[PDB]
Amino acid sequence: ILLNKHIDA
Amino acid sequence: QRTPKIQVYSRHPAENGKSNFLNCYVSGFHPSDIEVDLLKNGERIEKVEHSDLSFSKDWSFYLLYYTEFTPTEKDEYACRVNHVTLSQPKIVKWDRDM
Amino acid sequence: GSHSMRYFFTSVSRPGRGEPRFIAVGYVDDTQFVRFDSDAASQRMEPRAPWIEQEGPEYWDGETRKVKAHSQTHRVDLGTLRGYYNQSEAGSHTVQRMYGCDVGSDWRFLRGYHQYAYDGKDYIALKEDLRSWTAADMAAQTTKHKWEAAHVAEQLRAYLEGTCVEWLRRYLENGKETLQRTDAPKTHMTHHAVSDHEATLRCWALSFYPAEITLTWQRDGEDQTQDTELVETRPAGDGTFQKWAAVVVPSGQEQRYTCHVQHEGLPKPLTLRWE
Ligand SMILES: [Cl-]
Ligand SMILES: [Cl-]
Ligand SMILES: [Cl-]
Ligand code: 3NI
Ligand code: 3NI
Ligand code: 3NI
Repeated sequence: ILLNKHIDA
Repeated sequence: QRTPKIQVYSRHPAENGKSNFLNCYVSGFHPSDIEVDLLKNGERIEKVEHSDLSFSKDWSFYLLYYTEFTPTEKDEYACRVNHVTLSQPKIVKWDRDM
Repeated sequence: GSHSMRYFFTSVSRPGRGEPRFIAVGYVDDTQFVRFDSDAASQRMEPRAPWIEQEGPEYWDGETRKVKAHSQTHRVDLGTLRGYYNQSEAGSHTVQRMYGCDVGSDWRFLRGYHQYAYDGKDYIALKEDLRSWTAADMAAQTTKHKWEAAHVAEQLRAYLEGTCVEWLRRYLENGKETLQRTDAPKTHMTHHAVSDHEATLRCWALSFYPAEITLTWQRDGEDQTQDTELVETRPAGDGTFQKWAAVVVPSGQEQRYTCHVQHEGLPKPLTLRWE
């Protein structure tokens, strides 16, 4: 199951 | 800019006259833009599928291109790869012993 | 034995026209189980293994929502990094991301990882403590300070030690028939005379799973280093893998040479010799 949120670089 | 490494091989040990699958495995390259053709007697095979792009720990990409084929005494098969790292398309002949 | 779940993301910008190409693949061990391709027709996270198709519509709606959001994050990042590195809008660039978790043979958490690369070089990665970041260069320390402020390593450590291992453990049981099956290598040796005094012995390992394998040549019971060739492990295309190792020997001396095959599917390693 994927991670729900990725913060921007 | 890393140059692609190429292996051309069959899925199963090859027997003339027996259906099989022709693989071209390209790995170690960057960037991901690549042209790969499977050739039968110098001509491009049309019904060629490929794997979904993935990469190794050094971030280099790999792809498998494949199609059904039937080895014969008489036909030659090859893989043809072009990449920005290559001056000209590289052709690797299928050798059933490799 | 031990097991892993991993996700791989590649995004490639298209300066000539449009938005980046985005490709995401998920693995349990060496089995691809989901995929997403921005140029495919479905625009959905798609199954690639029979045991994930059991999952209900809540699963596929959520995974589609997540991966499409990640595509947009990479799109934004491609623009941001183009500025950080003072590059023109004319060139194509690449972002790659991989993260996942390993469990031991008791299916308990072993380690987590989360790694990021720009144009094929390390950019930023979570350290094994899952608390600190390795920034490769000064652009990456700008990102690192931004992610410290936003509690990113916090959320990553929670997922990698919690959610990640929980869903890996769920997949391992739903997919038990394949995921917990080892396919030991089918091995044989071939002989290829290269003259009337020399020949290549080729030791083959076929149709094995997982991909991890060791093939080694011995001469008179001691490691043979010279005149050996070892190819990179390669997919068969049916979910299993192949590998071979070869050595050139004087004709008639083939019996001194033994190929040794180590693989999780073999209780004891295997020894082959040409007759
Ligand atoms: Cl024939
Ligand atoms: Cl299954
Ligand atoms: Cl022979
Ligand atoms: Ni040809
Ligand atoms: Ni373009
Ligand atoms: Ni933090």
